[PDB]
Amino acid sequence: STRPFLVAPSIANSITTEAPAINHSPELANARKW
Amino acid sequence: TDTTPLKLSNELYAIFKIHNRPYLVTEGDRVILPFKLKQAEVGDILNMTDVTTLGSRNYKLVGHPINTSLYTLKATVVGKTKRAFQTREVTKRRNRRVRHAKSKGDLTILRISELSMN
Amino acid sequence: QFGFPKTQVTTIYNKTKSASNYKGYLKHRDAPGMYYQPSESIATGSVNSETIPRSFMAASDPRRGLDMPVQSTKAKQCPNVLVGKSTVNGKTYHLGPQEIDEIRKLRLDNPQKYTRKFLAAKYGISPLFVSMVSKPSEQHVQIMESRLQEIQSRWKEKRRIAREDRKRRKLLWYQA
Amino acid sequence: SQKIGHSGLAFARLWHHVDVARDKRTLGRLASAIAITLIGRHKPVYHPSQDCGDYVVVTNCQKIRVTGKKFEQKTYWSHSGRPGQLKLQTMNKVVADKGFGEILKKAVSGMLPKNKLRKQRLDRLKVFDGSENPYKQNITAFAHEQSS
Amino acid sequence: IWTGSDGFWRKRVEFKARTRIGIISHPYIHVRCILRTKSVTKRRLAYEAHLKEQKRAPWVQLGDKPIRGVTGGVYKW
Amino acid sequence: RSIIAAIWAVTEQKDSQAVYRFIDDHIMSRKLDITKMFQFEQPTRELAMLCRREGLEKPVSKLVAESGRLSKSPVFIVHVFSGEETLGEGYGSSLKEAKARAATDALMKWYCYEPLAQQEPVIDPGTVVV
Amino acid sequence: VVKAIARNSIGRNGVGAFVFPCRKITLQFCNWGGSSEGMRKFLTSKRLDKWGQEFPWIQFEVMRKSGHPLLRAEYTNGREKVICVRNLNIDNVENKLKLLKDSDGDILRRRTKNDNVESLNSSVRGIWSPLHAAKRHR
RNA sequence: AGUAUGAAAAUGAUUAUUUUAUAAGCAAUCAUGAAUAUAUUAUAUUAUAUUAAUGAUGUACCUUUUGUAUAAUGGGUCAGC
RNA sequence: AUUCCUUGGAAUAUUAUAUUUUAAAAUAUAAAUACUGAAUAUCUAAAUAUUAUUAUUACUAAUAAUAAUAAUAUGGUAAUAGAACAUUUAAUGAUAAUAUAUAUUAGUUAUUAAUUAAUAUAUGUAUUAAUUAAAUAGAGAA
Ligand SMILES: [Mg+2]
Ligand SMILES: [Mg+2]
Ligand SMILES: [Mg+2]
Ligand SMILES: [Mg+2]
Ligand SMILES: [Mg+2]
Ligand SMILES: [Mg+2]
Ligand SMILES: [Mg+2]
Ligand SMILES: [Mg+2]
Ligand SMILES: [Mg+2]
Ligand SMILES: [Mg+2]
Ligand SMILES: [Mg+2]
Ligand SMILES: [Mg+2]
Ligand SMILES: [Mg+2]
Repeated sequence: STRPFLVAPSIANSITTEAPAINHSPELANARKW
Repeated sequence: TDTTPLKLSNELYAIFKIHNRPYLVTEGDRVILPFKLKQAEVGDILNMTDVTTLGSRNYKLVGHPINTSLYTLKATVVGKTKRAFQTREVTKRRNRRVRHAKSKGDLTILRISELSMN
Repeated sequence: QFGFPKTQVTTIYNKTKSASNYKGYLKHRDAPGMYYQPSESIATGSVNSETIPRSFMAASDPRRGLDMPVQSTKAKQCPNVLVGKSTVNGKTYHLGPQEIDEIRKLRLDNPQKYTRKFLAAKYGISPLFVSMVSKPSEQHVQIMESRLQEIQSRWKEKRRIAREDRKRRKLLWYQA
Repeated sequence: SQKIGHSGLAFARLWHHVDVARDKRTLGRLASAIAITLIGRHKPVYHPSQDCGDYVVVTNCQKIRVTGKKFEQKTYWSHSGRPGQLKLQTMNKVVADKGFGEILKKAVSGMLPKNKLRKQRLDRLKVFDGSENPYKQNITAFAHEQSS
Repeated sequence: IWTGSDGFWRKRVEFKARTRIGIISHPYIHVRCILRTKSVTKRRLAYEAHLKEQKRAPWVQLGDKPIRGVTGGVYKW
Repeated sequence: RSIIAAIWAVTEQKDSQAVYRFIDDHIMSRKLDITKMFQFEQPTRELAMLCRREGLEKPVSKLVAESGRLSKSPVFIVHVFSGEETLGEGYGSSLKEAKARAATDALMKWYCYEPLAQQEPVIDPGTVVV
Repeated sequence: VVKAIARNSIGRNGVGAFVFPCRKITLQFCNWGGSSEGMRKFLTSKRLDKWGQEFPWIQFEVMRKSGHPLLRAEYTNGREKVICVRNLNIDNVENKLKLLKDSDGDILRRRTKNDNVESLNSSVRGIWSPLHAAKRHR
């Protein structure tokens, strides 16, 4: 019951990384607010 | 030079050069040469004695005038007509006189009748 | 086989940055002789002899022995796409005549209770096969048709047009 | 003759992927490379009267390489119409605000031809500071590449 | 339905302060209309529209968009 | 037609093939792309039938390359394999479409086969029927 | 199932036989009218006969009409060139005639840079594909 | 300021075809898709015509000046003289 | 590509390809002429003028008309020189409503012009073709 899917080697082998804190993020803005 | 896979194919193209101008054709095409031929008249046939490249989908013979022995590529002359008339207007920037430069260059039309391996 | 040198369609200029420029190609010239230039292209609409598979050539044609409908891809790796369950696990002819008759009878009787899917589930067999076997009560069919019509009517303008376009596309995609 | 045939695949927009973690080109160079892809100059069917460029997904943009002291010292500018409202922001500041992706995008924009198509081409480029993204599925991938 | 200018508009001088002179003109027009029928003409145009729609080629995703430009007498592929 | 007939009449004995040659020069010289003549109902089934008829493993469509899934215009490349021999490449904006195209291609290949003059006149087993 | 969608064959003038494009030429002149003097001379001078001898697949009509002198020529495709040879002399008229004969009937038209070949044959090699390229992009 | 006639232009309204609501500059030229119209040889994978997708190129014209896109002269447009 | 000797050759190296052998090793081939870049030059045709050679056509034939071959020349304000066309009038002047004149559209001829076809309006019909003579003879510039 599988579907015909492929995947690029460039995207498979890409090590996981977290995106850092953007100041124009809502979350960050919340912190800033008074 | 083993020329069997060109022999065996059904579709075949050639890159013949008239006066060094390369034209890439198959059989049944109409080549519009941008000049008037004096050697050939209408209805005459030209055997191309300069063919840079013959090619199938996957193989291609090449060479500076490759032997006339190997192929037969012959075009028939259909038309000698001119390309449309134009008057490009020549003038400077504070001078009232204009020089009308007329242009109606001439064309020779061929039809690639035969294109085969020999 | 042939032991020809193989080449890309070369440009004297940088391919990455200037592939569309004809002049470069013209400028390039290669040493006289034969060459192998694999077509940088799919063979979908084509009818070229160097495109036809060996299995579809007659057992006599010299092109069979030659090597230019290349098997570049390998079937082991490629995932099955939009395939029926009978292909993955071979077809079965287990179902007898009596059973078939029974199925037909059921279909005739109550289509909404004994729908194709249900039948398939019951007899370990394809819905398509069931359909082939047995016609449902014509009343049911009529009802279905009516429903379909109603649905169509319920469409907006844009949707109808879209549908039409889709249909056209479908039609086109069997031309090749 | 050559132009005749089924040309649908040629003008198909491929999605390309560049992992900036695994690419050692410095910012500007990378941007330049991307620009070509966006324009569609890489393909032999390109004609300047046509947007035929591919999609580029950049991921791990946080690990982009910038040389010298440019991170601190390189200043991006923005002016409203109003005199005295010149904003000058250092690259680092910009990164903190929006991200490395923005930086990359700016470069790409600068690279690109300045005409109608520009904006579309720019928008084709999708950038992400970290690894994760929503386009993972649609990057071009062959069946023979599936050994990994 | 439309407006034409009718014939002979009479220009009058309109004296303003200091020695200044305007020229007032009194315009006269005519309205002409053409009334057709919803039964025939409108129906016909609707039909035409429908035909046009039918003709319209579909938007294909990988449509065979012609390779615009001259070839050059040389294969790029 | 009459002209042709006349020609035949005059050259029935001295050069029998002359008429035919003339026809070839005039009537058979005209371009017709045979690829543009076809239109298939559901080609996959037909292809399968053909395979069955011949000595071929059942045809299976398989994904060769894929790009731009989750987009307005994707590209899927599917080949129709018979064991190992690829029987028809097919591109498409959808998977289904691609599959269909592959089948059509295969059918075209089967039909429009053009053998050489050096071959011994090939005679087909008619058309596939399903 | 296979269904046939109709089509027709396209004529390629020169591939099998070659039909000569020009079919009729009508030398039109006037007895009275100085503009038609050269034409008259041409008609007189056995040149016409010579031309006929040369090119028997094309027929020469010779009309008498009150206006300026003409060389209306009729071609296979259907189109008709017409050259008014007002006030020309014999040689110029002959040249005009030659020009008429040489041309195929087709209409004049601006060509772009390097638009040489005109085929109705599908490319021998395929149209390039990004997925079937020898070199992948990056 | 004769009488007939008047598809001469400028100018107004309207209808059709087409292009146009993310786009910036003598409004054209060249390239180049697409849409529409006509065509009694479109046999078509046709030809012309119309049309501001899109791309490139492109400082109105005259006068007078060492020199003008000039923010120097002159012209509201057309018809007649 | 790098090195040596005197545009060249050689060696070395690199890249690419092919073949053999066990992703390597051996053999052969090719590439090394960087490329873009003008309305420059050449080639490829066309026009005009001159110089020098021709060929065809027709009774200053040592000419004219047309066509070749080789060469040289063909930006241009003020200005000089040469050649044409449109318009109108006078001299000579067939012809004809299937004709003509004017207009619109699409063709044609190296095209400010004329001609062809279709269409619309006149008009029992050209100061018509052509050669002369002349001009209130050509307008985005006051
Ligand atoms: Mg000046
Ligand atoms: Mg000027
Ligand atoms: Mg470049
Ligand atoms: Mg009135
Ligand atoms: Mg007052
Ligand atoms: Mg007023
Ligand atoms: Mg200036
Ligand atoms: Mg003023
Ligand atoms: Mg020059
Ligand atoms: Mg001069
Ligand atoms: Mg005057
Ligand atoms: Mg005026
Ligand atoms: Mg003027």
